[PDB]
Amino acid sequence: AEPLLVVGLGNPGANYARTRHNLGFVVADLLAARLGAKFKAHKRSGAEVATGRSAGRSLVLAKPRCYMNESGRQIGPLAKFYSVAPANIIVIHDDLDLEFGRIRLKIGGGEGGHNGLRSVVAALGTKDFQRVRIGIGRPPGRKDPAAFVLENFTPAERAEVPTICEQAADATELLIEQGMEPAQNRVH
Repeated sequence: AEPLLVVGLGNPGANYARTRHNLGFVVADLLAARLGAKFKAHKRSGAEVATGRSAGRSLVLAKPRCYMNESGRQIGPLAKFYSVAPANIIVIHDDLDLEFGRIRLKIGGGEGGHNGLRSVVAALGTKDFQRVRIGIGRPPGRKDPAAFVLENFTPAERAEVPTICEQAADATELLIEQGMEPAQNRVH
């Protein structure tokens, strides 16, 4: 299909930039840095975008600018704006169901309790869209991941986040360049 869109999820505000639920943004910024682009306001979607290309291929890096719950209300207009089909949309996000640091790639599947993802699946009218899942761990047997995703990483996890984002950024580039997975080694 063609035009490409990479969306990083997260909440706004400098106070949320470091939280576990903002890995998508961090990886987004990382990719914008890589590829030498800066984010600009997108009045058609309300979100901010960065444009450039990874190895010859046209990209559109975006970050929503609203609360996580409303991700789709901006993403949907964004995919519509650039004539971008779901199969070609790639959303980066923290995943409560994967071991901290473990990066797995897929199209379809569940949202893993991610409110930003439900919004996206709701807005695009499909679950078929590519995801760069980045494990953050999960509160222990029985519940409340919600508050957990709004916490910053522990100092221990903090020493690893930079490396995990570099790998998640590479995984994205690979997806775009070759598809499927084989970047899923075990950062168990």
